Amino acid sequence: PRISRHRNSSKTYSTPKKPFTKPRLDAELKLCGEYGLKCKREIYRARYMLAKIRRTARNLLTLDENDIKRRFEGAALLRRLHMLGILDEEKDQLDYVLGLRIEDIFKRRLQSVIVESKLAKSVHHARNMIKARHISVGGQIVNIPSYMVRISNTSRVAIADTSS
Amino acid sequence: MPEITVKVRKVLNNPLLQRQQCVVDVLHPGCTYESKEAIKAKVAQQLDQKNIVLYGFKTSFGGGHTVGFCNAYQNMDALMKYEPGFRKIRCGLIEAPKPVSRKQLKNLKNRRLKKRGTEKAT
Amino acid sequence: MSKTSGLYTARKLRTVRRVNRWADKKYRKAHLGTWLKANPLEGACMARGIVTQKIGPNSAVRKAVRVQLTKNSKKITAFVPRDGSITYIDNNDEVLVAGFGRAGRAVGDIPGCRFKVIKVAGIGLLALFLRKREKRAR
Amino acid sequence: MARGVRKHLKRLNAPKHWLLDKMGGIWAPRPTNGPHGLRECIPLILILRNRLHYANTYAETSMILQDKNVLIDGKPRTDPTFPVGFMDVFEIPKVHKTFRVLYDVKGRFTLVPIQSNEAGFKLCRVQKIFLGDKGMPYLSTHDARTIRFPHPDIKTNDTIKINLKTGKIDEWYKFDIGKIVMVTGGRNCGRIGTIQAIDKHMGSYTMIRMKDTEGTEFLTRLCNVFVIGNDSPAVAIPTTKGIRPDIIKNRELRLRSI
RNA sequence: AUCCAAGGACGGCAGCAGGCGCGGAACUUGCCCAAUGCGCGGCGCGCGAGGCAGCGACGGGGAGCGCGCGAGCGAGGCGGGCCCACAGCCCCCGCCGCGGAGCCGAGGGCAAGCUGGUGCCAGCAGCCGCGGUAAUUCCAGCUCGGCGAGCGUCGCGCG
RNA sequence: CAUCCGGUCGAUCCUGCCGGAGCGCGACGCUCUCCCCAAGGACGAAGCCAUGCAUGCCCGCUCACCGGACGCGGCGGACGGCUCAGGACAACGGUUGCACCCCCCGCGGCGGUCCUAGCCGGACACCGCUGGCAACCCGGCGCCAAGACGUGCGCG
Ligand SMILES: [Mg+2]
Ligand SMILES: [Mg+2]
Repeated sequence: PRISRHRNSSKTYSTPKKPFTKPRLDAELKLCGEYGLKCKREIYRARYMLAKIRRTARNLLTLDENDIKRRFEGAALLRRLHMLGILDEEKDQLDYVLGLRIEDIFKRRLQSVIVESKLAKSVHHARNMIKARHISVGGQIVNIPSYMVRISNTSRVAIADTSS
Repeated sequence: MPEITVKVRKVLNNPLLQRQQCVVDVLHPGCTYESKEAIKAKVAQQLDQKNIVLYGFKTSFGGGHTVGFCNAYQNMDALMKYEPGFRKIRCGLIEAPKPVSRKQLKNLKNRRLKKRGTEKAT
Repeated sequence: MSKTSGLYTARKLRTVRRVNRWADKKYRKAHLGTWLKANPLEGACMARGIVTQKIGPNSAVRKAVRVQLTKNSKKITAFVPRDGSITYIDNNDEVLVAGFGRAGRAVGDIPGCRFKVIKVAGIGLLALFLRKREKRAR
Repeated sequence: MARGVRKHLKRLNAPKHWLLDKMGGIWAPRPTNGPHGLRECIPLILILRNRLHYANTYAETSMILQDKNVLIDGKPRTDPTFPVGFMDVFEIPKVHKTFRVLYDVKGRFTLVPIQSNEAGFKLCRVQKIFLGDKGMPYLSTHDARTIRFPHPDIKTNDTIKINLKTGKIDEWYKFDIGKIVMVTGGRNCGRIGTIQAIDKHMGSYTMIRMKDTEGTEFLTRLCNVFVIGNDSPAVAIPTTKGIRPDIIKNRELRLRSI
């Protein structure tokens, strides 16, 4: 058959089981306003990633410390988290992972990292400039607002050289 | 007009096919190289200007970086013997015959198979 | 106890569950086959038939129609939802008929009605109710 | 139930250690019959195209092979699907490159460049001693090579050194405890060790226990145990002396290389 | 089931396109062997396998209908590259420049309320129930709520 | 990634079911700015089919025409592609065996053959002449080739 049949694909978010819940609606609108989220799918994506990390951490934590698999997977997970900036450098024990929150994920988005550097007035202004390709990471320009920057790349973010 | 730099990578010698393997990276930050023909010279001096073929070439997001492949042949005949026809046609080497529809060819083949003995009439 | 619990008793538990799972009404309906043969739709989401007669603690006369399924040739009764939609339905006309919310059982105060009209002459009934489409071809 | 033999091979059904890409295409090359079978071999084109990168397509490989630029044990081969196997000689005179085909610790085929002093021979494993026509004794090897009138002292599972120029035995290594061996199949492919025990079960497989030089111990069946000399290897071996690293060590190596 | 100059001859699409019937339900009677392979072979031929394109709201992923007190940016149009067996498409370089939201609902379960008609009629309502002169539930306008380039209805499976 | 809510009464506690709330597979309705990926006549009709295509290649044999046609010969066509009717200790999955078995190509060996050999014999194909038949199909005579056919030199 066609080779295209063997390509993979998957969903990336989870919907709440109870849709109408006043505190949840308030919190979601609050988060959307602070971080300028386009719609409610981004929150679901963040929840999905957080759930994956939490499940991995749980499964690893259920085992003994001196287990080869536990060491291997914990080291990999901690290295990934440190590189991505979600978890602080000084934390190296697996326990700290389970207390993480989606706000930490959100704070590393491109809009946030340029706003905290004072290069933009607001998250909405940041999104407007990003869509207009006026920003660059390292030597390359990125026009995706959800692009996630790494800790070693935070100081290399600047304004696009060719931007007017 | 910011200058343009061409480098040479993945250098391999292929005496069997009488050529050299290649991967060309051209840097034109804030500008565009006119095309491949005007850039043949850089690769030529880095490694006759008509014994080189550039076929792979993609420009990355933002236009800063463009990479590709070249193929330098020892002699013109080696290029002629070892080269896909469409590559020659794209280059200014030979002339492309007018295309003919394969459907008509299949129709002719079936009609000919229909006849017996001497079937050259149709 | 009241259930067998020995280490070599898997067969008895299997047969017990096999026999006793047939007492649930829903499971019987789903996996017995009588419902499948009795259901006019024959397990389909909706069917196509032909109109043959327009007919009628709450005391509210309701408008419905008699249909004859093309693929099965049996007779059923269908109900026309919206307000004033009976005029869009003419005697001897082809319709598309679906089910109600409940699969099989009657819905609401309508006695013995389990089917709904949704399309007439190839145009959605609800669309015609809002004037999105028009029946000037008929 | 197919009416005859099979001639094609789907890409997904191909052996894993070939390392073919899932999206490269629907089909994969189907090796022809020869010295080595389907599951213990590798087609020539894969080496000539996906490893040494000397060719970019099927047609280039076919042209090269027709020009007789590749030798396999001194005999030019023009078949793009000729099967190559363990302890083969792969010399390309036009570029003065000579390799021997062996197994890496990960369990894949590798090319080990060699010298001329040891490139005129190969090692073969004897699997069968039978009487042919007229009662003349014979022997067969893992590469589908039959020798007549062999020395009586040679038995099954031994190792034989045959000169490629003529095809005659010069010396043999007995199968015994304390002889360096190399594993040619299973979970332990590519490891090097020394035999320590031989346990035979009547009517079933015979099990061989060997210890690695570092001190590791592992088990495998006799069907894939290959003697490669006495105490020390007779031939060259890859840089690592058949030592399989652990996942953690391999991850450290990967990070160092990154 | 087909041709017949009536004595005769002739077929098997559950192969690729396409047509009829059936059904609730399902695409072009297109181009090419250039890539992966097979067959026969020395500097290649053939392949409706396969590849490319077309229709395609099955479905999945990423951006947007503004920001701020002036600029800027897309979609789109015209040319040049790159790619392509040939053509597209993506991406890059120049000139000019359309910013467009729907589907459900507002008594409870379940987040979201004021006027005008009708009068157990017409109609709503998965369940409870509303409607016999203020109808918080029908029909309309205003306002509001949820999801959002998607929303709702019907049947099946898990929960 | 361990959740419940409304309905039997004049009120209350239970059993018990009805309905709602989530995901996925399809069909219907309304609507749709840009890009990437992507399924697609299977659903008690394995029902019926105009029209075109889907299997060829070539070393051997040239007194054909100007060596290329055609023909004999060789290999392949038993692979690939489509569908799920039939079949319920069967097919199928894992695990054994043939000391009851067959096997083209390919690789490596081996190669002693009882009783004109400066190299044997006759044919057909294509083709020329002559003809039947609506078409499909073929007839009769005639010189010629073989890595074709037949005979066969040979250390049981
Ligand atoms: Mg057929
Ligand atoms: Mg004789």
